[PDB]
Amino acid sequence: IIRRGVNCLMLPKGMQRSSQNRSKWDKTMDLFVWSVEWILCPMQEELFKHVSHRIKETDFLVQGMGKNVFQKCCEFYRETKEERTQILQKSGLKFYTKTFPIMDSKKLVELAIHEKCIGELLKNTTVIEFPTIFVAMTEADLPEGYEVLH
Amino acid sequence: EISETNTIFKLEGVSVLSPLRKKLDLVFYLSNVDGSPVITLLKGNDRELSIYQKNIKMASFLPVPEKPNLIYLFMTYTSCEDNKFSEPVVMTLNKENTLNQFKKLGLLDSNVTDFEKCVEYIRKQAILTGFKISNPFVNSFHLQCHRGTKEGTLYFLPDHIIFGFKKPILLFDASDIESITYSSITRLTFNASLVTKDGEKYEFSMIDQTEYAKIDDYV
Repeated sequence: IIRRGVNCLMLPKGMQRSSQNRSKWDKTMDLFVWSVEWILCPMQEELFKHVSHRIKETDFLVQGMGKNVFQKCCEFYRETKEERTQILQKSGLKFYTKTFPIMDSKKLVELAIHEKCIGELLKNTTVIEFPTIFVAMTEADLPEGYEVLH
Repeated sequence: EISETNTIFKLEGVSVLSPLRKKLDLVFYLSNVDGSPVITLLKGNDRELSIYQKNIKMASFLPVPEKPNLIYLFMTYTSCEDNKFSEPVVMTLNKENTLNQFKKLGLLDSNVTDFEKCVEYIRKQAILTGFKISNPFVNSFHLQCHRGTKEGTLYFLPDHIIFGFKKPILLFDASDIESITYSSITRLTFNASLVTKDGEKYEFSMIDQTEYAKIDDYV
């Protein structure tokens, strides 16, 4: 099913992921909101995953992170949304979602988080239920099996 | 083979003590070969043990003597992959961790603090994997005792008795219990002996006397 441009693959409901999707159209706010799966890749020589809910389609990507998730970036690397949002922008963290031609993928595309809102970053893509979004200082750190396309 | 698209349930970080000692991940998923459900334990993407479906005979959440941040999931089975093991699956979930993990999966909100919410969820995914996990300490009871020289926990459930968890782990279906005969050693402590319909005797010694009442009542 296709919400707000985004092409969304829907798993059978029994599936854990299906129950971890809360992406919906939100009446009062008058827009679409988005669960994303954050996967933080720290600096190797162990992952931290977190799923945020009700992120506003009209928000830059850093804007809809989440305290805990920031905190956790702040420990893998180096406090109101205002600042948090501001400290990740001058940060050097690259952000990769994954890319598709039902089937999982290990092909990633880096995305230009500061030059677009989530809704635009997602418009003509595919997600499995809802975006997964990898975070790392370098590619080396992304999980093994995962390969980025430039 | 297994990923987010055929994974029924996935909990990282369980402390498997039988049929092996190791920190593992617990996973229910439907095989992409034939749509069939499977229980596996993973090390990253190793599979130390997989059970396919029938196969699981009995499974249950059990408390950990004297340790409430902790909980056993106990599962018995007719067979597994390569017959690598035979002994029952005992593992130990941490409560607090379980909650925070359910939270980091977005399965439960920041505020929720009742573990039985996790438990509800595990029991349900399990039914989706062709099997029941009972939860009889939410009328059951357990006590300490010894077999020969080894201490263990004797748990008394509605339809089973389990003696755990040093190898060999015993399970007795209640309907297989011909008799339990009692025997004093002190005013403070006694021995109980189970007798199976096929004549095997199992001498559960050194039970505290305060437990006597609960055992008679059970029969």
